Amino acid sequence: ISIRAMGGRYLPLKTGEPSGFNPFQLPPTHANLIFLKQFVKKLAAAGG
Amino acid sequence: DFDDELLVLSGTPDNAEIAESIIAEVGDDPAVWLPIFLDRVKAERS
Repeated sequence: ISIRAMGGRYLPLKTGEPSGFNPFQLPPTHANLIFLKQFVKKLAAAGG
Repeated sequence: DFDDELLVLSGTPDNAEIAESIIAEVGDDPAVWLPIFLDRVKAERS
């Protein structure tokens, strides 16, 4: 309620509804590639 | 700043797994490949 009152985006993340943000359109610079490689290496956890 | 030697001395499997890559590409001599290892460190540091 407050964050809406201060006139900014508030994302009400909840289960069952689409996330709304994803890294698909990330910039392709080598540092950003480093980050995205790190993320997918961290997202992978179901792989023991 | 001593960080240029901290990221060398400090233990990090992540940093080591790219140090190994850069040594594999150029394994001439530690006196020689040290500047380029620091270069790739500066390349990942952002």
